[PDB]
Amino acid sequence: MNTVPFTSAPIEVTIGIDQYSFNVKENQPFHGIKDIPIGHVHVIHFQHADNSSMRYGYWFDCRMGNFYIQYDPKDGLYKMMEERDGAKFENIVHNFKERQMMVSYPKIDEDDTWYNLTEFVQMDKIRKIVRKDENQFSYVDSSMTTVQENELSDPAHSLNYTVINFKSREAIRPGHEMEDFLDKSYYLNTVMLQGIFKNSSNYFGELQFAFLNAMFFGNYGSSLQWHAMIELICSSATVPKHMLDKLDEILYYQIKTLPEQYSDILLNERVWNICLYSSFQKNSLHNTEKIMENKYPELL
Amino acid sequence: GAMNSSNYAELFNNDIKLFVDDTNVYRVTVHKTFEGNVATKAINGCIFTLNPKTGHLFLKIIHTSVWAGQKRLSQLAKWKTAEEVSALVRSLPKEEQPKQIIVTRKAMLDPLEVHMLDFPNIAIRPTELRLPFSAAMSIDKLSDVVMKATEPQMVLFNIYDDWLDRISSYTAFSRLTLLLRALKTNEESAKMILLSDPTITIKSYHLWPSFTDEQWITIESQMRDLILTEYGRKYNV
Repeated sequence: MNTVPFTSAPIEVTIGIDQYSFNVKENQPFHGIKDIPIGHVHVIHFQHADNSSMRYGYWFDCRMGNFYIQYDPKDGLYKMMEERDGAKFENIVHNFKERQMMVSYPKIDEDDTWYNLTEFVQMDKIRKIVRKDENQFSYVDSSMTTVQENELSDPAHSLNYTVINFKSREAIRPGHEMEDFLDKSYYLNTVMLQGIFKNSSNYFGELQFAFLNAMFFGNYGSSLQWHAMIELICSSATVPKHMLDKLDEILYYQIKTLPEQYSDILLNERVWNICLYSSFQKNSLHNTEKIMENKYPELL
Repeated sequence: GAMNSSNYAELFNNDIKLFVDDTNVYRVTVHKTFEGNVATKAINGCIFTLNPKTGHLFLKIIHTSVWAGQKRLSQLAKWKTAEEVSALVRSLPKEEQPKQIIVTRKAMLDPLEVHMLDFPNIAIRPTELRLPFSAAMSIDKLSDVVMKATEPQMVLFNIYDDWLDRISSYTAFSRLTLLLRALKTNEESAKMILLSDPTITIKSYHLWPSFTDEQWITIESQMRDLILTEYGRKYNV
């Protein structure tokens, strides 16, 4: 089990670690988070008490280095940083642990929620969507725009999600206009899966990452990507059995985890009604349809 | 975006544009079968593609053979309309290609947009105007060429005959829409009004009678009165 120590907490902030969150008061003797499960990506995220504007955070994997948080009073945020000196790091953590100034990643043993939300999400793929090659960890926030959002303004601070556009030459083969528009199977199976993602694992990884950025940061562009990647599958008449079965499980845990009070802004009525009731796959998402109907029957 | 009453004059400016109407593409007669079920028999159709400035009408006849062994024909009809409009634009020289295509029904937007991906600089627009282009098949010579077709065929007309020699395209368009609105409301009455005086004829190379300026004013008045009469019937007002 791994640790993200904090230098200090000089400003009152709500700290997220994955699906958990703790309020820390201005100058509270908080020195970090211990017992973080090895084997998954994690996100550590922040909402300042005095300006709830810009939720922001860091995607990281503790197998890839020793990471700590330090408040920068110039840029006014909690920053992730890598400690290259292994012995210094182990010694900082040991001191804070012995003084019990660290909160415990509060994982329930039966609870597979985080695994289920990050099953296909890999740090290497995150670092290609969020480009900042000098760091092993990835910054995301509320206001960052997607490559696609910018096409329709600072390129280095963009989310480089795969562009999906149902009315693009990429989506539509010459002479198969009606076929490809009403049945997106060629765009999903040849262009996206075989062409760009290489396999359904990379496709689900991006879909899951897009959801988590939508949920944790209210990132609007990430919400658009998650819906697009769902709609591309649901709008395809030909999808491998294993992908449909996996998709039902993925969306199930996403809907289960979503804050109940956020379904108004995070869920797109048109996409969900279309995916569950009208599409080719309207009968292939049993688990997802049962939770959506019991938890968000207003949306439908 | 959407074409309406406010931006009406734009139809007659010097930017090439076409109206597309798909209402006569897929046409059927509904009938009873021997077992007492209902069946449709398709008849020849047409795409109505009109330059409102010049009067140039590209009448693409849709032969019943294009439906043979196809399913969901009302859906296919929108895609076949978009395919044919796309083929017409590609067949025109660059300086003849439209800068805008206005569809008279919103269900045409996606099919036309997906067929015109190759022309990202051609704007595909809906309209809020209720245009009477459905009534094109009430023009005897257009109806005749559609029904006699034995294969797919493009026929070129000028729907304004020689009117632009004497009037503007604004006035020519207003005359055309009033004639078509009348034909659509009361075909029998409208056609009676247009042939009432047997001395006025339709030239072999024309669609409408050869009315003098004064006879057009009379005809236009009769068409307006026909439209109010019919209106004070549908609604009893």
